[PDB]
Amino acid sequence: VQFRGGTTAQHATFTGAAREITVDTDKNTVVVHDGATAGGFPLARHDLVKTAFIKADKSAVAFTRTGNATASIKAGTIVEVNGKLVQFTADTAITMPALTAGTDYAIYVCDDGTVRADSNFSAPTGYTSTTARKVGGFHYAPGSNAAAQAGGNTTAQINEYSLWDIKFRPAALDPRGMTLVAGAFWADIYLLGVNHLTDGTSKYNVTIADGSASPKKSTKFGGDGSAAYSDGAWYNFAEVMTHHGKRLPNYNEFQALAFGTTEATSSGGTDVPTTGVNGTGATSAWNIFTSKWGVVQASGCLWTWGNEFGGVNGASEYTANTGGRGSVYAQPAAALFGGNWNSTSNSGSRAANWNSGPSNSPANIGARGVCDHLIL
Amino acid sequence: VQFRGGTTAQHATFTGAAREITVDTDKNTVVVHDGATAGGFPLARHDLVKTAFIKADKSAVAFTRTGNATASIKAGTIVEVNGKLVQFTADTAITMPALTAGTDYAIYVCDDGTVRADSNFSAPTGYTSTTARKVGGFHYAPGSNAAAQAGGNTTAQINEYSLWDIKFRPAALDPRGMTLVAGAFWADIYLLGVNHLTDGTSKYNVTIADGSASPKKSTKFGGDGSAAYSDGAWYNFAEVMTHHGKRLPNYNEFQALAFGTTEATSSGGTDVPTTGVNGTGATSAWNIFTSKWGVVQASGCLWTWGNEFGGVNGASEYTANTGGRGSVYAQPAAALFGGNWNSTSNSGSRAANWNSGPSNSPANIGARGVCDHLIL
Amino acid sequence: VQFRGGTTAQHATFTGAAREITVDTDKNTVVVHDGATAGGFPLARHDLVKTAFIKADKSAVAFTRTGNATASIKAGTIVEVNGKLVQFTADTAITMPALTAGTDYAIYVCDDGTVRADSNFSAPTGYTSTTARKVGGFHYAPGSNAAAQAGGNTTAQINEYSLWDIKFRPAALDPRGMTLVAGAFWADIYLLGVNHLTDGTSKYNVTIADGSASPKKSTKFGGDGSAAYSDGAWYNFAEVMTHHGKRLPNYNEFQALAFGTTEATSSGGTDVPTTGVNGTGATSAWNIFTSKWGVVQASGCLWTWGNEFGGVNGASEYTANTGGRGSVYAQPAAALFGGNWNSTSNSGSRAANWNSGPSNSPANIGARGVCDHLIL
Ligand SMILES: [Mg+2]
Ligand SMILES: [Mg+2]
Ligand SMILES: [Mg+2]
Ligand SMILES: [Mg+2]
Ligand SMILES: [Mg+2]
Repeated sequence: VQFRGGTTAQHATFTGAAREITVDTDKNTVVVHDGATAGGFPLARHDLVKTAFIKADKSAVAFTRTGNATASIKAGTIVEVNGKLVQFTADTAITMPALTAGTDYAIYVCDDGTVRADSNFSAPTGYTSTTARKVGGFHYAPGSNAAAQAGGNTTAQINEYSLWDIKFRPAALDPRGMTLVAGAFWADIYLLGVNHLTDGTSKYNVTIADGSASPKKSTKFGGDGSAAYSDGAWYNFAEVMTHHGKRLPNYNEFQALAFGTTEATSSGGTDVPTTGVNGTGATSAWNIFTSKWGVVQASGCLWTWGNEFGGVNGASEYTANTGGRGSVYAQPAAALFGGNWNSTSNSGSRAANWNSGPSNSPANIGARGVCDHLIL
Repeated sequence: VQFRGGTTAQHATFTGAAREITVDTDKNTVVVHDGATAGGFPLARHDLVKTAFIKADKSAVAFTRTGNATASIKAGTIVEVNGKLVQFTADTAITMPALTAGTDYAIYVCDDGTVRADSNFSAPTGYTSTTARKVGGFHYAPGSNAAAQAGGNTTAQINEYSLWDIKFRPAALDPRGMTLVAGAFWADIYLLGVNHLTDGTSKYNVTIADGSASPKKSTKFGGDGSAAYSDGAWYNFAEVMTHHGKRLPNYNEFQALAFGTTEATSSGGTDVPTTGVNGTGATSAWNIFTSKWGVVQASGCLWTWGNEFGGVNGASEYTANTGGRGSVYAQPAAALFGGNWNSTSNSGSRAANWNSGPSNSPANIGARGVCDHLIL
Repeated sequence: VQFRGGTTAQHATFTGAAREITVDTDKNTVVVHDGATAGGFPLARHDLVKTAFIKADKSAVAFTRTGNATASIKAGTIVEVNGKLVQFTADTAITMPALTAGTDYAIYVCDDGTVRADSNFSAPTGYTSTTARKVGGFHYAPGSNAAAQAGGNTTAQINEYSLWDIKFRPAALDPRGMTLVAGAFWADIYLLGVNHLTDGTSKYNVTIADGSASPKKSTKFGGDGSAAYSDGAWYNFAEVMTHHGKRLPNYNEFQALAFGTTEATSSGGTDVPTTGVNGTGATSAWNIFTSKWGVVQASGCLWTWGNEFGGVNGASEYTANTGGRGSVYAQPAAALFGGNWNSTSNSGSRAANWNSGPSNSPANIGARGVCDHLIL
């Protein structure tokens, strides 16, 4: 059985009968007629609404944490996947793999109507990237978010604030290892690691970048992937954040992201070499410094450079201290936030030092990334 | 009458005839065939294009102010509402309720084809949230925007710059009580009120938050909804803005949002207790300080804290003045913008004081919120 | 031949037979039935998916530079244009006009399946804005981007980083003359010109705005379109940037956008009057200062004002130096970045001077705009 048809040009001056259906052979679609409107009413092909992802609440993430190891996709969520229309009329549980402390997971809605998480960010086990659509993810932290203002524990669990979807997420290209602070912006859960090109900026249980362990040189700014910076200047850490679509925090962002940490308390000892791990000779465990949003080592471990200048100035003469990229005159300090392991009672969510010019490279300054919250 | 149909798998190898219409029984949609392409051309179900909202000009708001109390939705606006395609081929009047000075209104496109405003932000009177779709809103201000640089008047009217829609709006979750400054970013029409949890940050005829009338403690940072901060430090104002998805202005934003105010002039008297209302003993009326964008009390009434540091530093010694959240070293002032009622000829759209550390909490400093402009 | 049909209310209780197709006469669409679900499964009209623009990779631009004067639209790109569905299953060459050094081009997808560029931003030659849909563009630069840190050449060619599309672009309303820096944010290729209202902020071979040649007064802040500012204070440049949906760069942005320039080198001579052109008496050619991203005269030519305050303060005494818009107390310097033609070895991608208050207006300070990267 074939229906009445013709080109779009033939349809343009065609007022059919009421309830007549024809086929536009140029467009390969149906045109409905009403016996009055010339041209009729063409229907949409599926090609145009592929990649459709609709949520009932566009200003909230698509998933809900229901327990330490469990989560659900929300009701009224519709996801086009592999030509199919997969929807969830009620809250539906997400099928989890084995969960391992300090690991990021992707959530997929598959063409068979199921929803599931996986450590693989191309495709979940038993599927391909065609039959399973990556729609979001979360971080499975090594410890809880702070319930009050005394840090958290060492019980691994899903960080509820780390839940992102493809329309509710970090603006940074890579959303992994980040958490949403008070609904306003995202922060890296972990301090920047040396090997941030392969690991991303925010990873559990890696060597922390600082003035004595400089980060890998950005491949977007002359790095080859092996080379590191010679030191931990503000300039270098800032460059690394730009590489990853992030920036260093300002004071408003830092006090927000670090809230929940144990205030006026430092790690103690002689160093904090590693993210999410007790420091060298430390008197407080890493989890003492977990913020309400699951920011790990949020204060009292290492200063983070900040994206703000002020305080003590350098010399009022040109000083070539930018790694060979010009000189500075009356250069103000770049902000340092949080305090370090040796700061005793000066550390906190509002701890700030404005005595270091951006060229300084001590062992006790690293960096934490932040970025804008993106709704699509 | 029933049509030839099968599963998607049966359709995959099926190359029918030209102008053949079949039914995919898995997708419950029509598949047009051309007698050549295997699989055919599946058509889109309506579920995938619910929440459709299309504007002719995506880089501008969907509505136009046509007078003090009237507005239209723009031609070429298509709006899906409860199954129905509602479109406006010409500029169409919005049905208005009684308009009350200093009130925010929501605009709805209803399934009967009408468009109407209402002070209720769930549903207009005579409709529900299902038969009426909130697509935007505006602020009906207590006075005019400034036509030049001498403030405005006291004739209540729609603020054209306060018009927002669901794809042209403040990035902050709550778009109410904000105005678009020079197309670049949004600013709170009103200074922050004490009771901002219930009122939002920007509300007419409320008590202003300052150093001697601290804002309600953010419920995202340890507040219970009843208690206020112990004082009105920069820290607390910045936190309140973060809560609401906003920030304090920088100097570039402040001069823009305040342009149109009466420069080098202050409210006079002894206080400015209330938004959108004359100050206590004021020698200038409140409307003298309305900006071009309809920012009320934009200068010369109360300083706003700013999101920028510099100027005079605190001691080059660790100072525990952050409300118990660490110490600061060589802490630069946080900018103050605009001047207060007591600032005589120092006030204006570029008035700035950089002698106040963030720990200061005076009766003459409050806050005004800003946030990014969001196009979707 | 007419099909069974009725209103939407009649369709509500109607459960048809499997594979039945009726016509909703209110919606003028087809409803597929399955013999169980009441209401059936309505199909979408084409009206709801007009403006459809879909890319395989939504986190990258839709085009690829394939040579100095050639480019292609990417595989998997689907564009609605004038009723048609135009798709490119493989990388498809863009038809180019004559390309002229220092010119912006728009890319159009047309309703005959062709893709083409044109210097005209309303429609390409041989088409209208109805039969040709503007979906992006690029800058054809007067010389290459920097391959390393010695600037670029003077071979006119497409700047790969200046490629934008309608869903991958500067947040600023006008995306022309900008380039994407490290995937993170957009920068003006050229320093701000005097005639920025008609030219945009970023244009080749125009007079550069600075303290001795003030920019046109913004028409959003009291300008008539002919008058220039009384001087080139920070305030005026910041206002111009706000007008165009941009801002001055912070330190993190400046070091990123200028990377690739010839470091510790200045233009020399007595002046740099013009964008993309050798300075007056210059000892280094303009292209020596082209950055990796194709930012022209990125360092060593004129200082840019920055959107950050610190360093040397003005008097701790109210000073009326804001052009009649209030007074400032302890005003910190506004950052200057890059060095100017007379800065010898002090110039570079991290050159900074914090000794000029915002009220200063010398011949060697101009401005460069930046804005956020927008993905839709
Ligand atoms: Mg270390
Ligand atoms: Mg700043
Ligand atoms: Mg008060
Ligand atoms: Mg000049
Ligand atoms: Mg500063």
